[PDB]
Amino acid sequence: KLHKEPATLIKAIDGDTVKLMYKGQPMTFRLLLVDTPETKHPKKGVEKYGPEASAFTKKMVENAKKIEVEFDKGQRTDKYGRGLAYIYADGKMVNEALVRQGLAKVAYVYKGNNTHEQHLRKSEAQAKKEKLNIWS
Ligand SMILES: Cc1cn([C@H]2C[C@H](OP(=O)(O)O)[C@@H](COP(=O)(O)O)O2)c(=O)[nH]c1=O
Ligand SMILES: [Ca+2]
Repeated sequence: KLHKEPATLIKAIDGDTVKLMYKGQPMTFRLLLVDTPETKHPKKGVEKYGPEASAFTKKMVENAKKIEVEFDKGQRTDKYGRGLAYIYADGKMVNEALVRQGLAKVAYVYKGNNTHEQHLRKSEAQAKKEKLNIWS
């Protein structure tokens, strides 16, 4: 079983990337198992719902009393040095909130980091059934 560790928000970067102070050092975290539309890469442009996904995450972590990070059992950092985790705001998983709202798709089931994959997939099916945002 995984365990949550406290962290402090530094800054929300976009829908799936946030900077947190973790174990006293600043670190960029990438949300496990999700993909929010891009808003900074010239390759994709400013994809549809990018701005909305960014606003959602930002609102969620900024308004939180408590932020927690939960590493999975596989690799803890990507090739860019970003921590790969499930992030919680007042006990609510940001990763799931995004999928449930149709603001992210379940993606990158990578290097044994899939503990909450089923949980996420269920939320995604529900957002799809409801034709929300990305699925509209
Ligand atoms: C979520 C996640 C993303 N990534 C990588 C894959 C992609 O690399 P490439 O940049 O080579 O495509 C990129 C997707 O993140 P972004 O959605 O921030 O771009 O980060 C991982 O390596 N592991 C992961 O668990
Ligand atoms: Ca993304």
